[PDB]
Amino acid sequence: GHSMSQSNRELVVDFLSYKLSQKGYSWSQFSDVEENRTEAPEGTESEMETPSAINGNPSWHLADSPAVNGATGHSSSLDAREVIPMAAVKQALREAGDEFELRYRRAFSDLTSQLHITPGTAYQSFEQVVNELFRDGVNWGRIVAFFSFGGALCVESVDKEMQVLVSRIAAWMATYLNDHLEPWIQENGGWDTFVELYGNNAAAESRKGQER
Repeated sequence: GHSMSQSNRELVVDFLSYKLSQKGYSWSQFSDVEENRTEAPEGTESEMETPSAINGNPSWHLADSPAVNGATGHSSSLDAREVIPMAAVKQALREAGDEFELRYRRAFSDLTSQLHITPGTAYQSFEQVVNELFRDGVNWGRIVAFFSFGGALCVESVDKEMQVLVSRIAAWMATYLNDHLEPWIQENGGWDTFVELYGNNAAAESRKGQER
């Protein structure tokens, strides 16, 4: 975030436009300008608190090594799950979204037992999808699933030729996320921590996120 960029109002839309850009795009190229908006300013939220204490990514998943290779080149970091661009608002969402995207390809995932594409595509649908993410407020597990519960489904409707779910969900999510979910995530450490704890298990893995 910078001041009026809205990393949350840009992340939610990025996950949707990304899941569709895979092979189901329809609105992401049509116009891509559903009112950028620009509500009142906010605090700042530059990085977090310790910008000088976030270096040395984990091995990959199951850290089980003497910790000694020769860190001195991007070739040692590769393009695997160990990159540090800045915030990873796309890299982290791409990893969690790719796993649910290929799994939701079945068109019969938990999305149908958690939504079933109710006839109330209006606020009735957005109210249900958001209510499930709001059940815990900002759970690092629910936030990740919600992105696919409202963004992976949008891929199915776009293929059926409707634009009523992707346009409602993308317009509703970007509205609710900006409504009062923007500061709530940056304050409760929503996706921001989800990438740190899941992108730094060797550091602590949600073990020292309440001591410093």
